[PDB]
Amino acid sequence: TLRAAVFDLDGVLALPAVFGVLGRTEEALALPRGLLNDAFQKGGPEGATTRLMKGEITLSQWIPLMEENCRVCLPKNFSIKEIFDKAISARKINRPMLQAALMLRKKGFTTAILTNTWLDDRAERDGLAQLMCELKMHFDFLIESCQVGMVKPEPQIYKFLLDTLKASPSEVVFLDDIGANLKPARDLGMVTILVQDTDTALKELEKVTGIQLLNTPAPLPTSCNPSDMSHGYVTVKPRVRLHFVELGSGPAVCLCHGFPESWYSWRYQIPALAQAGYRVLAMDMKGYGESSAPPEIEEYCMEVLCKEMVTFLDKLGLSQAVFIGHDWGGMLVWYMALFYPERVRAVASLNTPFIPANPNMSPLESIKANPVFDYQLYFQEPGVAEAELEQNLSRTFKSLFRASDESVLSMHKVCEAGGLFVNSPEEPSLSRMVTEEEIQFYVQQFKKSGFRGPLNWYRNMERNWKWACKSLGRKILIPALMVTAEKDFVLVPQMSQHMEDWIPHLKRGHIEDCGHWTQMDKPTEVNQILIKWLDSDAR
Amino acid sequence: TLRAAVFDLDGVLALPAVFGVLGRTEEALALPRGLLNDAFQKGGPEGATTRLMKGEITLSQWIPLMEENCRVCLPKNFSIKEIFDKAISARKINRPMLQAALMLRKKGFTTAILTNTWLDDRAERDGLAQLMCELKMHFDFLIESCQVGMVKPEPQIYKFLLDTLKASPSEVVFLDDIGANLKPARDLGMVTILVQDTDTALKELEKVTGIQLLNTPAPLPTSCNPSDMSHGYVTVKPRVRLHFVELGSGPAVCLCHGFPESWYSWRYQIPALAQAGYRVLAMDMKGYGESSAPPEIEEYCMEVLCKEMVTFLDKLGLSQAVFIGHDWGGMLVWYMALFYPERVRAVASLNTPFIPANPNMSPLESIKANPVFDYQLYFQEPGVAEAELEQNLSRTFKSLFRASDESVLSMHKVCEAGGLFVNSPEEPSLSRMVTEEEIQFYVQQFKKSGFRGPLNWYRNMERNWKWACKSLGRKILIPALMVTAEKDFVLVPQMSQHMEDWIPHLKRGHIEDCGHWTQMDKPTEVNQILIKWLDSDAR
Ligand SMILES: Cc1ccc2nc(N)sc2c1
Ligand SMILES: Cc1ccc2nc(N)sc2c1
Repeated sequence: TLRAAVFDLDGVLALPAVFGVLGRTEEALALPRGLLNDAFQKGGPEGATTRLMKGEITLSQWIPLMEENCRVCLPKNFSIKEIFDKAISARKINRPMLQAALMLRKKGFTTAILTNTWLDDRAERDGLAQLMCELKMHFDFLIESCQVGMVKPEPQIYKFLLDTLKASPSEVVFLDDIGANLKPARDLGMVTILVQDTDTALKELEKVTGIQLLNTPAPLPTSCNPSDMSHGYVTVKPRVRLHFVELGSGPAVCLCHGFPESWYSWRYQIPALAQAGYRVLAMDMKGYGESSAPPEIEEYCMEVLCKEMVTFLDKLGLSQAVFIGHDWGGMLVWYMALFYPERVRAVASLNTPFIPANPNMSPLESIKANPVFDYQLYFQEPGVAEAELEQNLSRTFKSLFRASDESVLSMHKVCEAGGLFVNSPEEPSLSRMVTEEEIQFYVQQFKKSGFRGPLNWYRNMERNWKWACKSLGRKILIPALMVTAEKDFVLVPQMSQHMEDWIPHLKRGHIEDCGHWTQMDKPTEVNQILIKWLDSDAR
Repeated sequence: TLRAAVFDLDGVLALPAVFGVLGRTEEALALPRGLLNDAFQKGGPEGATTRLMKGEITLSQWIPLMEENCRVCLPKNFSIKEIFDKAISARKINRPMLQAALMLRKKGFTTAILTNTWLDDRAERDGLAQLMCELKMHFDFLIESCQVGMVKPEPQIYKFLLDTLKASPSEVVFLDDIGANLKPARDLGMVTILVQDTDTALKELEKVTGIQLLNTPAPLPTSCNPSDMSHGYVTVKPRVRLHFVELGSGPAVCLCHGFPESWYSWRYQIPALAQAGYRVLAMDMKGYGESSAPPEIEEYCMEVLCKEMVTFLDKLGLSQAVFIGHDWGGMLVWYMALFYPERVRAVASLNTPFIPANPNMSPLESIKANPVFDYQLYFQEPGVAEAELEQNLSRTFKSLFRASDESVLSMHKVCEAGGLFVNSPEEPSLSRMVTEEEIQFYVQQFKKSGFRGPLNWYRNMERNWKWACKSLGRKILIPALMVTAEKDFVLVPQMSQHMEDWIPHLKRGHIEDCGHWTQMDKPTEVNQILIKWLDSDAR
């Protein structure tokens, strides 16, 4: 039975192939047929191309050698450099091929990329570096000819492949677009697939593995494995350290989760935003995960939380970041925009609207007026909600993290009922949004500090109201995005209806059939909305 | 006696002032004198400018209000927006004023910036954000009118200042360029300085504090306080985690220290390179500080160290970084350029030359041929150098870290003498390069793993030679910088003489009167050379 799948890069995981560029160049320049593809393979195993592929020489050293092999006289302005630059640049990931490799790995397969490639020292080498970065992360192994000093079709590279896989040949599927490179794998006893068009190749792959790879439902975006992330720690004041996970390069994007969450609530956004060209900083907010959790209520007022986030930027040497928040994180991000506009490149909130403080009413009065905000009154008394939320962590997270159609907690008459989970099962079912392993990650994070620091975010109503009143004459004039979720029955879309009075240039996003837990309920759509907005408004 | 110094921003720590822009605009546009400066101060304490300065409104809301106050009819293409944008943009740090504030703080003074400023939401706000970032880091406090809701000359802001300083008025020097804003500080009993030209202001400051501030020797670049840095951690494989310190935004610059050092050996470079527009990642190399230190010799061969640095980039989501190394770090960086050019944006080495492996001689033979490399033979036997280096850490670092004229260790006949420190004092004097506190930082770092992992870097001669021989047909064609140190008697400048044969486009730097410990011996010159090279060759 098959347990490993091997993919070539050129013409398999990445399209169009280079062989399908030299042929097109010959045609465009009306040169004799196969001239360029012959100069490319001249000298065979002893030629300049084999030396390049084995890592003996770099791509920039290979360019003049390819020109000599090319020397029916060639045109006036010919450049092997220009042809190869354009070819490499045009080559993109073959998304359905990658999707099939992802599915096989998800089902227990060991996956690998085996490729005849070069050491790229061209001034434009970053393009290919980025491509390989994106692809390699999805595979157990990447075997490059220039790094191993062996090339396909040499029999040694196939034995090297089997040794790295720790598998017998009959346990391996080998996909390649070059018949000659497929030949040694077959002779060894491996299942082989000659890749011409992707669809046929995947039909052959589905037939041999017995796993559905074609016509499959839309896959979820790439997630995060906590142990594979870069973890950052900044002391913002003597007893307060902030933890964050960091991925990517480009403009800084600071992700701020809500209650009772984690940096991990952004797991589907972190790889997507980094791939989109941003440096993502996903915070554990004060009171959570690996960040400090002081017990004092006042340590969690918006004024102090915002000051600490400014100190966080100061210590990392960041003059600005784009701030994206959800729930309490969304509230924080609007206040960062109002009090520290110079430090905020742009601001986006998921679910949480911007509603100016009412100076003519106490915040307690305003919360009491809306039945859906009853849970916030239940959270007021120190110790009550901590005891209910800390009693059984697995039950807490399984009851909370549910999609709109999954018997979501009721939040009216929480005080009258005497708790959030009083009418909830002791062993709730697992939501379609989360795996048991994801629930256990939140359980392990909350074992450190519990719910005191997180609940304290709700315990500064009067303090936050007095601070917010200082901003009543201001408008938000920096780039801003409000994302509403149709089925969030607490942070309803309608609550955001007057935002343009205070944020005149506001841009919007709206997600249908989306509950409170936006990032994990609808990850693909969140990613689409945020990336589109970042690329147009945040640079 | 004075113990606190307070500085204004506009016209004191930053020049030219905005008052010295509205006057110049009037003159350039032939408008009546004081017209613009009158429209700017219209309504006095009740006017639009006071509201802006107290934080009631933002700068973008203030622009139309300033235009109404401006409304001898004004020209056709007038813009308050364009005038203020250009004014803010032209304003730069007043370096001798900053240098005096730095000296007072170094001598025990509490320093603060007290400024009438605004909430900047202009599309160009980052310029001012960057300026404030750079300035604020050097002071104990930053008091901004728009954040405190109080302005100079109101008496409340001065009482607020004294409260934040925790000092009596007679203990405070207050420097301001506006006579009216100086008046309330004087009436309170503070020493005041009316700042017109910097030199006169500093003569007055020197006279009142009794500290030399003018005509002082060239100051050292800003250093790092370990507890104020962002600390990052990446697991590169099951038992190996790499620690790094991170500062700044822009292209990634990876700093790789030598033996027996730390990320802290780059303390003078980290703030300078981040300020220059780069994202600095200063590593604790494998075997050091907070990075993992496995005991096996093979874990420290160049092939594995380089593979781990590629994994480090992969996990951080970086397609490339510029790699800058010193000593063993310099050796690593040349091999990163040779084996992973696609991942190396540019490469620079301090002291360590690039010398291709000799396939016709064993590396032991080559090291034996040069008397200055004797210490490397002494480092071969596992346990011998560990015992001598670990016996007294303070003695180890004080004996090693010395400038060229400070009885530097002799490195010939180390084996014959039976150790590095056999002819060295038990209590060496402190080098001019280091403070006792800096020595104690290295002592504390080396208490975790000792010298086994670090010494193992020298213990892979044959392994590194076999790997390097695979690269003999290659050239380094990516941007490269070689920095030589005149007085490094081991890694002599002459050893780099043939580098252009293998790196034809090589750029150079040379530092006179510089020993082996380049970064701390000559920090200002290292910073100048690296920043100039980064800005021209690394983008
Ligand atoms: C804190 C919070 C807010 C909204 C919400 N909506 C749910 N269905 S559970 C829940 C929890
Ligand atoms: C490891 C090493 C290399 C050069 C050197 N030069 C000195 N003066 S101490 C020292 C130590």
